[PDB]
Amino acid sequence: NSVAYSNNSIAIPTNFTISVTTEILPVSMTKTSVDCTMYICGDSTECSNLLLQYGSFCTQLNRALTGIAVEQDKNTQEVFAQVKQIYKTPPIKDFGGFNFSQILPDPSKPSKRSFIEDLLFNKVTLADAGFIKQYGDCLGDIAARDLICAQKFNGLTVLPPLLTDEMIAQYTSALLAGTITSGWTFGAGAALQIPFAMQMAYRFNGIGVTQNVLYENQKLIANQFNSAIGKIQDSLSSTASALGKLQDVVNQNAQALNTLVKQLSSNFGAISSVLNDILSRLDKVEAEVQIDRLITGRLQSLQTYVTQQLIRAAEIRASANLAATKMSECVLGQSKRVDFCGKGYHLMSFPQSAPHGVVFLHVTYVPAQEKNFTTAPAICHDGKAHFPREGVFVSNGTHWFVTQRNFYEPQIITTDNTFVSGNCDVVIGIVNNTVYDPLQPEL
Amino acid sequence: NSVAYSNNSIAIPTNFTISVTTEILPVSMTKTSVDCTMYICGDSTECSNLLLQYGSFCTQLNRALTGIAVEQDKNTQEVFAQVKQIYKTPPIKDFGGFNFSQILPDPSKPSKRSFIEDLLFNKVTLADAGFIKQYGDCLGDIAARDLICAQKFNGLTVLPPLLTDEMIAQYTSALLAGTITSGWTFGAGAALQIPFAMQMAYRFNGIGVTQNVLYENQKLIANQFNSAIGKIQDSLSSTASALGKLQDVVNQNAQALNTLVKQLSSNFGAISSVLNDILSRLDKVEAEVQIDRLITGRLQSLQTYVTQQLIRAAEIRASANLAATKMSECVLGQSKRVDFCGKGYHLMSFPQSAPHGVVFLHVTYVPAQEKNFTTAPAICHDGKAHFPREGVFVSNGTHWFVTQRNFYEPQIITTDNTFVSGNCDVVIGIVNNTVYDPLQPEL
Amino acid sequence: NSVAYSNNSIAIPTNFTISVTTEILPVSMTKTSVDCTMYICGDSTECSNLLLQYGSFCTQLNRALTGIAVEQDKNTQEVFAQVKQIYKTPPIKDFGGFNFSQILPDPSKPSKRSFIEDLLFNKVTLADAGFIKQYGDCLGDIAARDLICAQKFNGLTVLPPLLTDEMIAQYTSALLAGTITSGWTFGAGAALQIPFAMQMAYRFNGIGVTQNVLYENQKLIANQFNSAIGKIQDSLSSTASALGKLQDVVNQNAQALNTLVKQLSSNFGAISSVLNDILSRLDKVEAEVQIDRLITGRLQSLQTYVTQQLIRAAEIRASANLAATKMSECVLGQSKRVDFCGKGYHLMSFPQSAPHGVVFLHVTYVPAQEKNFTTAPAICHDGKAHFPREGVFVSNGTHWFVTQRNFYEPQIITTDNTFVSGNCDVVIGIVNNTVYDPLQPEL
Ligand SMILES: *[C@@H]1O[C@H](CO)[C@@H](O)[C@H](O)[C@H]1NC(C)=O
Ligand SMILES: *[C@@H]1O[C@H](CO)[C@@H](O)[C@H](O)[C@H]1NC(C)=O
Ligand SMILES: *[C@@H]1O[C@H](CO)[C@@H](O)[C@H](O)[C@H]1NC(C)=O
Ligand SMILES: *[C@@H]1O[C@H](CO)[C@@H](O)[C@H](O)[C@H]1NC(C)=O
Ligand SMILES: *[C@@H]1O[C@H](CO)[C@@H](O)[C@H](O)[C@H]1NC(C)=O
Ligand SMILES: *[C@@H]1O[C@H](CO)[C@@H](O)[C@H](O)[C@H]1NC(C)=O
Ligand SMILES: *[C@@H]1O[C@H](CO)[C@@H](O)[C@H](O)[C@H]1NC(C)=O
Ligand SMILES: *[C@@H]1O[C@H](CO)[C@@H](O)[C@H](O)[C@H]1NC(C)=O
Ligand SMILES: *[C@@H]1O[C@H](CO)[C@@H](O)[C@H](O)[C@H]1NC(C)=O
Ligand SMILES: *[C@@H]1O[C@H](CO)[C@@H](O)[C@H](O)[C@H]1NC(C)=O
Ligand SMILES: *[C@@H]1O[C@H](CO)[C@@H](O)[C@H](O)[C@H]1NC(C)=O
Ligand SMILES: *[C@@H]1O[C@H](CO)[C@@H](O)[C@H](O)[C@H]1NC(C)=O
Ligand SMILES: *[C@@H]1O[C@H](CO)[C@@H](O)[C@H](O)[C@H]1NC(C)=O
Ligand SMILES: *[C@@H]1O[C@H](CO)[C@@H](O)[C@H](O)[C@H]1NC(C)=O
Ligand SMILES: *[C@@H]1O[C@H](CO)[C@@H](O)[C@H](O)[C@H]1NC(C)=O
Ligand SMILES: *[C@@H]1O[C@H](CO)[C@@H](O)[C@H](O)[C@H]1NC(C)=O
Ligand SMILES: *[C@@H]1O[C@H](CO)[C@@H](O)[C@H](O)[C@H]1NC(C)=O
Ligand SMILES: *[C@@H]1O[C@H](CO)[C@@H](O)[C@H](O)[C@H]1NC(C)=O
Repeated sequence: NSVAYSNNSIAIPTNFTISVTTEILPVSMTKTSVDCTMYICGDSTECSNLLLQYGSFCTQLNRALTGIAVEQDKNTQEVFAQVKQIYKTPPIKDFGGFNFSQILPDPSKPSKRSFIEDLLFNKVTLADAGFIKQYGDCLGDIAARDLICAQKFNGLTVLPPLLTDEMIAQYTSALLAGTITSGWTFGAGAALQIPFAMQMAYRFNGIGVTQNVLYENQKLIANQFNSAIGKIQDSLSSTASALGKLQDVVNQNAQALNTLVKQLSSNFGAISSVLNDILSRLDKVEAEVQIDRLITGRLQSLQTYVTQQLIRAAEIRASANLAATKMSECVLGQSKRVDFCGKGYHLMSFPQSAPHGVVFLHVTYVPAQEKNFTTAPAICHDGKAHFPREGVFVSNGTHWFVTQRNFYEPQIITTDNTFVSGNCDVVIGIVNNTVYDPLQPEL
Repeated sequence: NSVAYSNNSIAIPTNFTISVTTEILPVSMTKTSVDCTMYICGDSTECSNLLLQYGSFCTQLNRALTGIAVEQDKNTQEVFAQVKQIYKTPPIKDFGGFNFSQILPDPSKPSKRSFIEDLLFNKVTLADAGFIKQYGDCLGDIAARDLICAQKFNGLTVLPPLLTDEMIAQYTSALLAGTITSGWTFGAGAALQIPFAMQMAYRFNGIGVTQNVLYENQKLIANQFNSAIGKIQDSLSSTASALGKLQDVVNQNAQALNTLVKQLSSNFGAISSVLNDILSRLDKVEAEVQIDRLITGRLQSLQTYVTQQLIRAAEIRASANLAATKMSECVLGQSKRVDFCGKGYHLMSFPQSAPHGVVFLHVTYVPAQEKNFTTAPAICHDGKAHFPREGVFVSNGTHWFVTQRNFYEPQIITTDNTFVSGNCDVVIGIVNNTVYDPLQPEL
Repeated sequence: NSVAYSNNSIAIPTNFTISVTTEILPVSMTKTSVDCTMYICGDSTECSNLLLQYGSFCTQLNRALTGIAVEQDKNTQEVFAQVKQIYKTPPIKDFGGFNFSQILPDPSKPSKRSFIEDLLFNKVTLADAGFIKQYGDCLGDIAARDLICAQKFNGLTVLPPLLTDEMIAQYTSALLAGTITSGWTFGAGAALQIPFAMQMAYRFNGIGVTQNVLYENQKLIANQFNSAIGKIQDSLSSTASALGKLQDVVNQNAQALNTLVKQLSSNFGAISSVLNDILSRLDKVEAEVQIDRLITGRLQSLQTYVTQQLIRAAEIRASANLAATKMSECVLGQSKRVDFCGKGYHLMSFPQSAPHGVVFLHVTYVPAQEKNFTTAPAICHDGKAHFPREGVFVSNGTHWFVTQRNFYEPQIITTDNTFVSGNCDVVIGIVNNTVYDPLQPEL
């Protein structure tokens, strides 16, 4: 506000020089297209395959670059469909049909008491009726010690049936003596044959008791052998049956184990195949995500490029409007605007064609020599502050004149050159001068 | 079209007032940079690590914000490479080397017929030659019942060798009687010794047949014992061999089962490790995708911000062009345009520097009091419709004058103030007036 | 440069025609909002659920479309949080507690030497004392061949106790003869009883040796039976113990196998559940990535649409500024610009309201008939090259005049109509003419 009355210097030209100026204004823009495939993906196959799933955004970008507005609507052309091509998992069978059999888990608690008394079947054979060590040592080699040292039993008298040479000789001699005395004696002289019959009966009783002992021993051996053979047969049959049952159980367990091994191999193969497929899918997904990240980054870069191109197109349309108005105001007319039809005061302009632009040949005159003059916003001649019309107030140091800003022509301040505006109070900046008015035409 | 002759009121100013106006026009813009790391990721490490894979789009955004165009080319700087750091799967071994052995699967069908006839080896011993219950009950205690009740055989006569006291006494008495009668009789009186020899021979035959029976029984027992012992030895050896084979089979199966358990533990550990790695990778991928979604959203927001900044830069360049033309038309000249160098009719302007802008001090005069006047597009003075040049037609109610739109100065309609245009037929809006032309200069 | 003096033709109008022109200039824009949910997702639920994770970018887009700048700050509203809702893996138990027992793995190497000598326990019974085939064939049916063919032993004489009818008859006859001769002879006539006692003693010795052989055979059978029964009992007990131990081992192995099968089923079920969950998560991630790709593409399309809308808003603001300056220069004043307030030289303009725009009714006069004239940049009248001010130099073929570019009025070239500029050397294009200056006012 205070700079209004600061009597700033105004440059008023004095001389001019004709100058020719050439100006180029862009009107149209070269049609720029964008190939998103080559921009986002540089000679990459998987990149293009993944970009094919991003949609038809490149078509919208190209239509926006050509000058066609992008439509705002719903998804009547793009579908988020899925096919679910996932494979079915191989059947991992359950291990429930494997029943390993035992031998005697719980057979109603039989508890069979065998009680094999095979050791108790021993033959404790009874001895003989004697005459084994007593008679054998008492007789010796003397036949006279046969009758006087004859062994006996608990209620009988026994003698061994083994005779000797001297024994039978003495027996024959006694028999002959008895037979001789029987034919010559009437009393008891024939008693010599009594000991013969006595020892004969004793040997008979000995043979009988030995035969009885042997028969009892044979009966004992027979019954003991029968019982032992029966028990051995029973034990062997039971052992064979138990061994057969155990062998059947072992064979069943072995078959079940073979089947289990086969099913286990099948299940492990299925699990391995599933794991391999899962790992392949994981690797594919990781690679696809790592590619999509860079795809998104390059899409942001391409969107920035498209924004730049659209802003450039808008600026070129503005420059085309400027070229049209410059044509209308410089070629079809003489503009009074300063530094519009070139640089200076316009005289005449000529248009020239150009690729994507218009060339203007501006013929104007520039101020050769300029002089600074002290100016004021208004003067005051006894009130009624006057401001200049079609020109500015110019002072050379002592006098004030009115002239236009293009050329210096000092003219006296008259009423026909200025306009009154109120009084000299509101107008900031007041100088006192005299407004003459001759109005005297000559000739 | 019909509004042309609607005699619309035009505001013609009458008085003016000097006014000073200040205008600020932006020329340059403060250099704005974008830090994508801090904008997309607010103090987040994994966000920045994932953004590092999106590429160098931030460089292109900053270059676009600085005024450098984004290049449209292929991918000569970004590669979609991969290293495939996936680990190798632990070997899940197959269960094919486990062959559980059986005992007798198919040994060419031996079918060994044992036929153990151990029960048939019983000793059915034959009885004696009698004299066990018949002779024992017939004899009793009377020696006279020995010869008259003597038992016999099928073709012989047998007697037990067991004698008695009265029996041997009677035998001795008969022998003595026979020996006595032999020495006194010449005929058959010596027949008393016949029954003695008869019973002696009978006892001898009895001893012989008992010895034969015992010998046959001993032979039977011997052969039966030999056969039974042979069969028992065979059965025991076969049972021991079968038990040893079964024990070897069980031991082999147990070793195979231990090996199977070890291999099964190894395979399950490998599968568990693979599953843990797969789960970790899945969690990582899910987290990365969830982060990348918000990263893409914030990238869209940042792209919108960059678009706004670029449009603001374009508008500021347009405002700089406007400031340049305003400088040229207001400071270097006095513009005749209304409300361009401020607000009103321009007199003088002064430039002032400012940060990122130019300040203009416009000195102009605004219309103080305005008056509405009825105007017409053209008049008609006996044909040859006249339209005003350097001014408009203004009527105060009865008379029509010519004046400029900035100040009210009624002037008479003359030929030097108007221009003829055809006739009064095509021009829409026709009023009849008189175009005077004194052309009389005084003094 | 060379086209300046090319005497190009300038079109100077001669007649005019009043024309009314209507112009529409957009000022404001209809408030456009963007619904990202319906644009990116067309009637899709999972698409909207996934877009909800992209953030509040739609709010920023709408605020930018409304005219509010997008803020550039850190992430004080969006968090990249995670909850880690991953399930815990079912415990895959290890197979370490399964200890399959053997029978005799390494029991300090007992190596028990059984050495069952059951075959060596045979009864090789000794024969009798003869008289089985020799005496039986030598005796026959003649009692006389009994004493003369009597068998003997190695040191004794034995005879079988089996007599015959003729044998006992001859014995009785010899005994009777001896008893008769004993009573009538004094010498050795009683020797007839010697062979009787001899054969009696021989039969006694035979019975004795047969009894001894039978007793020895019974002792042999007894000891052999005892030893064989002991060995058989030992073997049976050992076999039963080994069979019981093997049965216990088989039962333990079967129980361990059942437990192993149960644990294996549990582990396989756990692995199957884990694999199913992993497959479900993989399918979900794949579908989500395939949706996010198209979401990103449509987001790029929407960003392009927003950029277009913002550029249109900027252009509409520029058109509003143009409408304001056209209002100020055509309605509030008469502009001297050609083809600015319509098409032609402006006379008066009238404003009319319109939805989102201002309608201008421009009243102007267009050049009816135009004539081409040869123009020059400057003339030369004895040096001091003159260029026209407020008009251009126009020649009709022989004479040069000064006139304005809007109407054809030939005026004589005077000093008050031209300006001197240096000399006729620098000014490109020089023509020689005469600059008159009458300055003679009449009347
Ligand atoms: C006004 O005039 C004074 C007197 O010489 C001078 O000092 C001052 O600089 C002038 N103001 C301008 C040129 O703005
Ligand atoms: C095996 O079979 C037996 C009888 O056939 C039955 O009692 C048992 O429950 C079964 N065990 C299994 C695991 O099927
Ligand atoms: C007029 O004033 C300007 C203001 O800086 C100055 O640059 C110029 O040299 C001055 N001209 C003369 C002739 O003094
Ligand atoms: C200013 O112009 C007047 C008018 O011609 C003249 O008399 C005077 O000498 C000039 N110079 C000064 C310093 O006043
Ligand atoms: C306003 O204009 C009228 C027109 O004649 C004039 O008489 C009057 O003095 C003016 N007033 C001011 C304050 O300029
Ligand atoms: C102009 O004249 C008035 C009237 O006397 C006076 O008040 C004022 O100070 C004068 N101004 C100048 C600059 O001489
Ligand atoms: C034209 O003049 C008539 C007569 O008073 C008036 O009613 C009408 O409003 C005028 N038309 C305008 C001012 O546009
Ligand atoms: C086991 O071995 C036997 C003979 O050694 C053979 O016949 C059989 O096919 C084998 N079984 C397996 C499953 O290898
Ligand atoms: C001139 O006409 C305009 C049109 O609305 C009106 O606003 C204004 O008040 C009028 N002025 C006079 C002095 O009648
Ligand atoms: C209009 O102007 C004329 C010309 O001076 C004048 O005679 C007349 O009184 C004014 N007013 C009317 C209503 O005509
Ligand atoms: C066209 O201009 C010529 C120039 O003298 C004039 O004679 C003629 O009447 C004009 N015609 C029209 C229709 O304005
Ligand atoms: C002007 O005069 C002509 C010639 O008689 C006549 O036809 C026309 O109606 C008049 N117009 C007016 C507005 O008086
Ligand atoms: C200049 O005048 C010559 C002479 O007729 C003519 O051939 C040439 O075309 C003119 N140059 C123009 C019209 O630019
Ligand atoms: C099984 O147990 C035995 C003794 O109880 C031991 O020596 C052996 O190492 C064990 N084996 C396993 C695999 O635990
Ligand atoms: C004036 O020159 C232009 C330039 O091509 C031409 O189109 C037009 O017809 C010419 N007019 C006359 C009247 O020769
Ligand atoms: C050109 O204008 C002059 C000046 O009136 C005139 O004498 C002449 O006949 C016109 N035509 C030519 C061809 O000079
Ligand atoms: C510059 O202007 C002065 C002002 O009188 C004049 O005398 C001189 O001749 C001019 N010089 C040129 C080269 O125009
Ligand atoms: C103009 O006159 C000068 C002075 O004699 C002469 O040198 C020049 O050639 C003339 N130019 C023309 C176009 O006649």
